[PDB]
Amino acid sequence: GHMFPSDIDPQVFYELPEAVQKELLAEWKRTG
Amino acid sequence: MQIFVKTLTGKTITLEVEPSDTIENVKAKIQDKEGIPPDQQRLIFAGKQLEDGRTLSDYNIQKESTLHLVLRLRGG
Repeated sequence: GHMFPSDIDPQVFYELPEAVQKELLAEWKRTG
Repeated sequence: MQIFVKTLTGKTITLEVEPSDTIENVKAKIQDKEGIPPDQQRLIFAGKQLEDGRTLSDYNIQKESTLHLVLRLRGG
C-alpha cells in the first residue's frame, strides 16, 4: 500500500522519509 | 520569493512566500492551491518533517527550493 486519496503516488511517497510514510499508511489504513 | 511544494501525487505547486514565512501559512497557501486544510496536511523538506510554528529559514530553505506535501488525515 503506497497511496490512499488521489493526492498520493508511489514515486514521491518513496522520496518521502520512511517514518512519515509509516504514519501515513497506518492512519490511511485506520481511517480507511 | 517562491518555493516548489511537490505534492504526493507527483505534482509540483509553486507558491510565493518569504524565508521568514511560517510553515502554517505555507500550508494555508496549499489550501488555496490544493484545497487541503492545514491541520490535516503535513510538510516535509529533504527527508525531514516541518512544524507549523517554524519557517522556511528555520529549515534553511531559500527561494526556488522544493518541499513535499502529504496528507496526515487529522490533528484536531
